[PDB]
Amino acid sequence: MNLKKYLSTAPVVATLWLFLTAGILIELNRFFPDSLFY
Amino acid sequence: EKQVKVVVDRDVVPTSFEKWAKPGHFSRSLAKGPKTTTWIWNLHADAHDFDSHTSSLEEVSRKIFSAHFGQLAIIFIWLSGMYFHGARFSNYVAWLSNPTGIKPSAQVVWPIVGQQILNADVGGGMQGIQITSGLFQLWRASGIVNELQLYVTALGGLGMAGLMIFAGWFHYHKAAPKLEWFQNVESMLNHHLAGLLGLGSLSWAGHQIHVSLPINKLLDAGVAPSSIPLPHEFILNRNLMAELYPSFQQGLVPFFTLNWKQYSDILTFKGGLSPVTGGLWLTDVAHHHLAIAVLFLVAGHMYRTNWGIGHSIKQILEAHKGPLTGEGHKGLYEILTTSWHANLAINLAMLGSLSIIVAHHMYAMPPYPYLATDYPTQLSLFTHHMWIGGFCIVGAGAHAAIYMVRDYSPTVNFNNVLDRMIRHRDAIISHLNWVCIFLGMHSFGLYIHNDTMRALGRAQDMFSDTAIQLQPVFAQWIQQIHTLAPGNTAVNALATASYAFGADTVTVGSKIAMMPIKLGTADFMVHHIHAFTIHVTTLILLKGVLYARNSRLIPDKANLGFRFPCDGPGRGGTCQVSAWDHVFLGLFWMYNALSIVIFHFSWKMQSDVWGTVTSNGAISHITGGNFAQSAITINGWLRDFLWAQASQVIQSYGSSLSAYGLMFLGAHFVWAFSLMFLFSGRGYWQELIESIVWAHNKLKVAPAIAPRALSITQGRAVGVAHYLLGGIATTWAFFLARIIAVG
Amino acid sequence: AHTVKIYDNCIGCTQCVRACPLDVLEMVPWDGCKAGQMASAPRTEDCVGCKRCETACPTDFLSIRVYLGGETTRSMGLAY
Amino acid sequence: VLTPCQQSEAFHKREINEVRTLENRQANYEANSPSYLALQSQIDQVHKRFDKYGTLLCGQDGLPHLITDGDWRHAREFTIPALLFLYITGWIGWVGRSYLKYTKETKNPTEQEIILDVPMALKYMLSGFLWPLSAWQEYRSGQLLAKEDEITVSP
Amino acid sequence: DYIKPYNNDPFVGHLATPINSSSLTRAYLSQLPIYRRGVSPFLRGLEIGMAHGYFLIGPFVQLGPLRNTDIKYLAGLLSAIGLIVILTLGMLLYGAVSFTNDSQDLESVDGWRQLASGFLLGAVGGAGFAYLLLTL
Amino acid sequence: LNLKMPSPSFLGSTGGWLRCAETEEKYAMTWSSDQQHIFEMPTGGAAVMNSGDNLLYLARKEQALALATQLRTQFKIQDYKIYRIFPSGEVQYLHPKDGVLPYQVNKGREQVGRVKSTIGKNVNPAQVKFTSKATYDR
Amino acid sequence: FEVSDGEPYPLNPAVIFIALIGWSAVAAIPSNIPVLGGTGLTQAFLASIQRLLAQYPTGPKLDDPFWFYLIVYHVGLFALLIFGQIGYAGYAKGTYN
Ligand code: CLA
Ligand code: CLA
Ligand code: CLA
Ligand code: CLA
Ligand code: CLA
Ligand code: CLA
Ligand code: CLA
Ligand code: CLA
Ligand SMILES: CCCCCCCCCCCCCCCC(=O)OC[C@H](COP(=O)(O)OC[C@@H](O)CO)OC(=O)CCCCCCCCCCCCCCC
Ligand SMILES: CC1=C(/C=C/C(C)=C\C=C\C(C)=C\C=C\C=C(C)\C=C/C=C(C)/C=C/C2=C(C)CCCC2(C)C)C(C)(C)CCC1
Ligand code: SF4
Ligand code: SF4
Ligand code: SF4
Repeated sequence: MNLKKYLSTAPVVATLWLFLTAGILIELNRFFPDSLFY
Repeated sequence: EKQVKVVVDRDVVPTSFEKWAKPGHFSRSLAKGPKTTTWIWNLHADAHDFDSHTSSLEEVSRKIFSAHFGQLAIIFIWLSGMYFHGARFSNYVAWLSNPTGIKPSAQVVWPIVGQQILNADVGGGMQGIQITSGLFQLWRASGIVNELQLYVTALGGLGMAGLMIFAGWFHYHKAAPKLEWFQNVESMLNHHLAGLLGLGSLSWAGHQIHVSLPINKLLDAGVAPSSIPLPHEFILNRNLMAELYPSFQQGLVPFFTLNWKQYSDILTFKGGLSPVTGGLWLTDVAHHHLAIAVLFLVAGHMYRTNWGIGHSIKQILEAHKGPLTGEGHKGLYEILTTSWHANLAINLAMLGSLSIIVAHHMYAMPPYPYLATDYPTQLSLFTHHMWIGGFCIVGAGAHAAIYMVRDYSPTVNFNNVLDRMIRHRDAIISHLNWVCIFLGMHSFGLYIHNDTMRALGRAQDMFSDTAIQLQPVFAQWIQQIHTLAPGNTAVNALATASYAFGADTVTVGSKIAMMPIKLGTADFMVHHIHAFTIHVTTLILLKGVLYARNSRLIPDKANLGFRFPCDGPGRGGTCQVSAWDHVFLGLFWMYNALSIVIFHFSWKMQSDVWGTVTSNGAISHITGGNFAQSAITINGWLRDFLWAQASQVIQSYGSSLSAYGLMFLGAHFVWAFSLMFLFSGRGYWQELIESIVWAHNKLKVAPAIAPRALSITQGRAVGVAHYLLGGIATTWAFFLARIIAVG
Repeated sequence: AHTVKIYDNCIGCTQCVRACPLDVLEMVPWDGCKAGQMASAPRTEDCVGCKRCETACPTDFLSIRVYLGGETTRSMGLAY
Repeated sequence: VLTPCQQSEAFHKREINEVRTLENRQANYEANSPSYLALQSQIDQVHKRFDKYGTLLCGQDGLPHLITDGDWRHAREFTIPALLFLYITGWIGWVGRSYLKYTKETKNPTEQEIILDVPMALKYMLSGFLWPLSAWQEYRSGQLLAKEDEITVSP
Repeated sequence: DYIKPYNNDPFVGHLATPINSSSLTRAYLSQLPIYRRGVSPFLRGLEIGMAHGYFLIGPFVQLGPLRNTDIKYLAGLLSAIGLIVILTLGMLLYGAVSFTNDSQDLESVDGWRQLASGFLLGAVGGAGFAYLLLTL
Repeated sequence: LNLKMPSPSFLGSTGGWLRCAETEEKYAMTWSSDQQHIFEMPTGGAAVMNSGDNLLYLARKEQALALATQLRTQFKIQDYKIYRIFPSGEVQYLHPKDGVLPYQVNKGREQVGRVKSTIGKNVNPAQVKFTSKATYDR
Repeated sequence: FEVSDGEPYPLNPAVIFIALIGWSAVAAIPSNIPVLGGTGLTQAFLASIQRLLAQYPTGPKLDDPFWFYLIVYHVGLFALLIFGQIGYAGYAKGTYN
């Protein structure tokens, strides 16, 4: 019953990391919309 | 006599996450470590192939029963999602108040990157994406009037999904049936015929009689949805049902006294569409479900199970034998009880054919209320079921080839229909190929000839109504017979089954619901084109299944397997020789055939059926009679249909339909990206990957998992997947945008 | 009329002969490996170029190379 | 020729056109009800966006044009985002390279590549915040570039 | 049981099915201008041509581009004659390359030449007869 | 050899040798068995091998060899002989040609098609241009 | 007659006669329906045949009832003929089920 190892596999870790990245991007886009030319 | 008993193994498989951390554990080769990037693809390619994992039929049967439960749970979750979306983010009540004016919608897009524009002004207060799934019409036909019922249904669906999750886990780790179970085809058929379908239709008929009928009757009588009594009130207080239907005054006594004719208020056979909503009369639908339930229940007592009475499928199969078929159907029973691939092939072909039939019957005889008036929903449903049916048919052929390559046995298939067919497979395929050539010439050549004539100014020499005429006399004759059936061959039927055969037109909300679909020369040519494409795709699939084991080019294709790239650059070239490749080609042909079929339905419906009706009966279609003279030439099919109707999907930018336009472009990209994988080989990509790997080596950043190009078979699969995805998405966005912008 | 050539790196594993579907290869005595056997192609007239032997060769670089040259009835695998 | 959008009539015309497009749909709804507030927020965002973009340069079409020639006056347009992108992606590349170099030291690097070692992966991800400095010293020590690699016939 | 190997010897690439081989089928396939015993190549060609041109004229006269004009029959006859000439050309080419010098038995250059001449003459005569029937 | 040898009980099929085999090469396979086994014919179908001597005709050498492979694998039958018959009527012994399986090393076999050293020593195509020599030729 | 190669095939004209008589008698049952006009399909079909024979050059068009009678009569007659030959050869002649 090694759930940590499974959660550490490539698909799970990749989906979690990309989900966090997309969430950060979206959150930044609603708090700071239509960002251009810094 | 064999006892139809249940035997199961307890705690056969332990429940633990130990195997979750070892990808590829189900395969001996995949459990030794990747060593290359091809292992990642092989892990998913052979994940659901339970027959390759183990050689025991019991284990495969258990892995199927479970995972069937998982897919059932997935379907229940999807259904719960649809119901919850309807209850929380949809204008269902507003639509009920004004079904013709309010556009169905159950999706609300978040305002983040300007996507808030997709929230179309569908009406009813809320603004969102217009749904063409027919969820609103189905819910109305089911008697739903308030969103509380939708919420309760969503919760029930979630609970059912949880049950289908527990059942799937329990039937694999707590109680796994033995191979004797799953081989009781007589019992499984009896139960599915009398319990899954018979009792199911019976229960639905009861619900319609006690919920759909009264609620819909009150809705069609001008009563507000909030003022209609609750469904349980119609059951508790019989006075209400008696008032709406006097037949209920007699109660169930007439049923038990065989005085079924007293149920003429609830069990009618009017035959036509309701003039108020445009759909089938709910009474005729309830009577239909009752008859189908009684017929299925009677049919469910045919096979013999744990009692002397019944029938044996093996005895019936072996009994059918003739001079032209030596052993007849001998050995087929053992084939369908020892190989899941054969059963899957038969079931997939039948399920796909059933879906196609469903599409035709649903558009011609709109069953749900206000379904015909909602052309977007009609187009989407016909096209959707047509596509799912075609995909299931191609899958049926693929699984037939799989069984032929892996589960075939010469002893079992000895002098029987299957063996006798494999013996003369050359006659079958050459004659079928000849039929395909004849059909293509006499179908596409007519179109090409018309193009050449119109371009030369020789319109008098065309295959049209004005010029040489090719009238579907047989189909037109069947239509006339159907038109006259309600009085000479259907004595108790009060109207034709479908107004598409004849009779009169039906208009609901100043919109045409169903009018006679007259067939002409254009329909003659298009129908022949459909037959030609169906013949070529079935030829490809049949060829792949008949030669799956061997051929005059490769004498031992079976030993090579069902899914192998090729035998090499020998014998002139043996590329795409395996049955899997035949399925790969059949996918493109099925896509072509289905695309042409949906194109004909869309254009014909928008030019001769769908449209508006002005006071006094004047009819004005979306494309006034242009299909009669424009569908007879390829130029017309490109100008009056692909170019004229695409203006809605290309000009959708800046409005709520912009998304569709975007998807219209994206799909194209995908369809064009597939070409990359279809016109190329892995040798070149492997060399390019070698150079890229050298670049990585120069920086000490090379990966342990040696990068490799996609396998030949994997490359073909990716190419076909992208091709179908892009094409179907392009025609999906085009159909939806065209039908939503106008009509 | 394909040309099958065996090179000195052959280890005499016989996998090429076992995987050949036209009886084009065989094993002959040799002294270049402990196996004491080497692959031979004395019936190249029946070869079709399927390259099953090339795929079944374990050496780093195939010790058996099949070159597609003259095409005949046998090489085209024509049963008609 | 290019002129500031704040002084270009096309920019104001586009702003008014967008406001009109939103107001046309806003009029159908009621002041205090679902929707109508959703369109007012959009109008306010449009005003803020145009006021923000007024500093950019645009031609006759009124669309903001970005100058990438490297002029300091337009550093915020491309120079600053360019440097920030290079920093983020250099960080991604350097942490990935270090993780690969560590995994190659294990018994079965393939297993580490498939099942990522979250502890060490995070150890290398958290670090590298000074990747431009770490890229150097690895190059100077000769630990960055290799000497001999796989090469086919005719090198 | 009706389906058997063609020559009662298995391993042959053919099957003796009902319409493939039968009393009626064997009688019909036989006695035709071709496959009939005691018929010179020229006679076989003459019969085949007179039977081919007759039905070949039909399509051109009925659906030819000039089917509505007063010379529909003449135009169709000319088209059929041209098609017959092209077919005769094909026949002669086939005989020139496929067959060599040997006895005239329909499988030689002279035999196929006689067959082609007979086919051309018969086809032209049949087309003319059909045209005459249509005109009358 | 032994053209009168009994044949397996087959019901025809449309995948057998065509006319080309009559005017050209036609392979034959003769094997002996002790049980009436059912085997899949290489042409497509199922046949019963007569207990004793079995002789059948095919249009390709690969088909006969594939049938022999399945007779040796699906059944423990190793006494399979493949001959070749020409239109003239002269038979030719093809498989195994020596009474020993090809993958089994046997004395008396002469190495054919041997190249010295590895393929990396092959000459460039430019060095054997305009000549009747190949790269693999030393 | 030989159906295939040297294997004989039993042909009996009585099969055709019995199939024709049986189907005509079955279809001769009257039915008070508008298409049949209160008479069996056999009588209606024969009547339509006579009507169309009067005008020998002009054939029946798409709206003529003759086609419905023709299809149903031929469907049933062909079914009796096919099933009749199956029963005669399979059971009477010993060809077996
Ligand atoms: C699986 C499908 C299904 C299901 C679950 C149900 C379920 C139900 N149906 Mg129903 N129904 C169905 C299909 C179904 N039906 C179909 C296909 C039909 C034919 C179209 C009907 C027609 C029907 C009618 C007409 C009625 C129901 C009624 C009912 C409800 C009570 C039945 C009852 O026991 O009353 C029993 C009623 C009797 C009359 C018993 C018969 C014998 C008695 C004992 C006679 C002896 C005399 C005695 C003094 C009673 C006088 C009664 C007289 C005044 C009528 C029940 C919830 C009843 C209802 O509750 O209405 C809302 C009702 O009246 N159903
Ligand atoms: C269509 C008419 C018809 C039908 C249904 C049958 C049916 C039957 N015959 Mg029979 N027969 C017929 C005409 C028919 N016969 C005629 C005209 C003759 C005179 C030559 C004979 C002479 C004959 C002999 C000598 C014998 C039979 C025997 C039999 C039985 C043996 C099994 C069999 O034949 O297959 C059919 C079996 C079934 C159970 C029927 C299944 C039907 C399927 C499910 C649907 C059919 C739909 C059909 C195509 C509809 C057509 C349109 C309609 C308007 C007519 C069987 C029940 C044998 C017997 O007596 O039994 C031992 C036998 O000895 N028949
Ligand atoms: C994965 C990256 C990510 C990140 C970095 C953030 C960051 C942030 N979110 Mg956010 N969010 C995310 C994903 C993320 N979110 C997702 C996937 C959803 C669901 C679509 C939401 C929905 C959401 C809402 C409704 C709100 C925020 C808010 C906020 C800000 C509040 C302050 C804070 O520090 O809380 C840190 C928050 C997180 C790190 C994410 C936790 C999200 C949890 C699951 C709460 C959402 C509950 C949801 C309504 C119901 C069940 C969801 C299910 C997944 C369990 C913030 C900086 C609040 C805000 O607007 O600030 C004014 C706020 O109202 N988020
Ligand atoms: C009248 C009894 C009955 C009923 C109603 C069903 C119904 C069903 N069976 Mg089933 N089956 C039965 C008896 C029955 N079976 C028997 C006796 C056998 C042994 C001979 C089998 C062996 C069998 C196999 C091997 C498989 C099925 C499968 C299925 C499902 C088909 C998928 C589908 O169409 O979605 C329709 C789904 C629904 C309409 C939802 C209804 C679900 C509820 C729970 C009704 C099912 C009741 C269940 C059979 C018994 C309850 C047991 C109790 C201890 C809780 C379906 C739900 C397939 C499947 O999907 O696997 C899970 C499949 O693989 N059955
Ligand atoms: C009830 C339907 C059904 C079922 C139960 C099966 C079951 C099976 N199939 Mg089959 N098949 C079906 C329908 C079905 N199929 C249909 C409709 C087709 C025609 C398309 C096929 C064509 C087919 C082929 C050609 C093959 C199988 C194979 C198999 C077996 C292994 C599957 C596997 O492991 O691959 C793993 C599955 C995947 C890796 C997923 C692939 C994803 C594709 C591209 C679909 C993407 C859909 C999605 C909507 C895309 C948009 C979203 C995107 C942007 C992310 C398995 C027993 C294989 C086999 O027998 O093994 C030798 C085999 O080669 N199937
Ligand atoms: C739409 C058609 C199409 C497209 C888009 C491409 C694209 C590409 N081809 Mg190409 N090709 C095509 C058709 C196409 N080809 C055809 C018909 C042929 C003839 C057989 C070729 C033959 C060919 C050869 C021989 C070569 C290429 C190469 C390349 C790559 C060049 C480098 C590059 O620009 O990378 C940039 C990347 C892109 C343009 C793709 C866009 C980025 C994607 C969309 C982002 C990732 C996915 C995204 C997250 C969304 C999916 C999410 C998921 C959940 C579904 C590139 C990816 C060359 C190469 O390998 O370059 C090194 C190469 O040598 N092609
Ligand atoms: C450790 C991750 C890593 C690193 C440091 C590099 C570094 C490099 N790559 Mg490479 N690449 C990677 C992953 C990586 N790549 C992967 C996963 C793929 C498959 C999609 C490729 C495919 C690829 C190609 C086709 C090419 C390069 C090339 C190059 C070189 C030039 C820049 C470039 O074009 O990048 C391009 C980057 C991509 C195309 C996609 C990168 C994929 C993701 C977004 C980044 C990797 C994330 C990784 C999983 C993080 C691990 C973190 C760890 C702590 C757990 C450069 C030295 C080029 C070259 O040959 O040198 C001149 C070249 O043509 N790469
Ligand atoms: C494959 C589809 C097709 C079809 C059905 C037609 C049909 C026709 N074309 Mg057309 N055409 C086509 C494709 C087609 N075309 C294409 C693709 C082009 C562009 C290249 C053209 C360009 C073209 C031109 C320029 C013209 C026509 C014309 C015509 C008409 C007369 C042609 C003629 O005399 O031929 C002669 C036919 C034959 C000599 C024999 C036909 C074969 C026979 C009937 C088959 C019998 C088989 C039999 C049943 C087997 C069993 C018998 C055995 C057992 C005894 C005719 C109706 C002419 C016209 O004016 O239009 C009205 C004309 O001028 N076409
Ligand atoms: C001729 C009257 C039928 C009208 C034609 C359309 C019928 C639809 C059924 C399709 C199969 C054709 C019927 C003959 C077939 C038929 O029923 O024969 C009879 C025979 C069945 O009788 P048996 O004695 O074998 O019965 C024992 C077993 O059937 C046990 O159930 O079938 C065959 O063995 C041959 C199968 C196909 C033979 C090759 C024909 C292929 C042509 C396909 C195209 C058909 C015409 C296309 C439409 C124009
Ligand atoms: C598929 C079909 C069919 C068909 C049939 C037929 C086709 C028949 C016939 C026929 C034909 C197709 C015929 C033809 C003909 C021709 C003729 C009868 C002629 C003649 C004569 C003459 C007059 C001649 C002359 C001449 C001259 C002038 C000189 C030169 C030489 C000659 C001799 C040529 C049937 C019904 C079976 C069945 C169903 C359908
Ligand atoms: S490498 Fe590709 S093209 Fe060549 S034989 Fe194999 S599958 Fe065919
Ligand atoms: S290419 Fe094929 S036939 Fe030729 S020697 Fe190699 S394995 Fe044998
Ligand atoms: S050629 Fe390859 S497979 Fe054959 S013996 Fe030599 S090393 Fe083994």
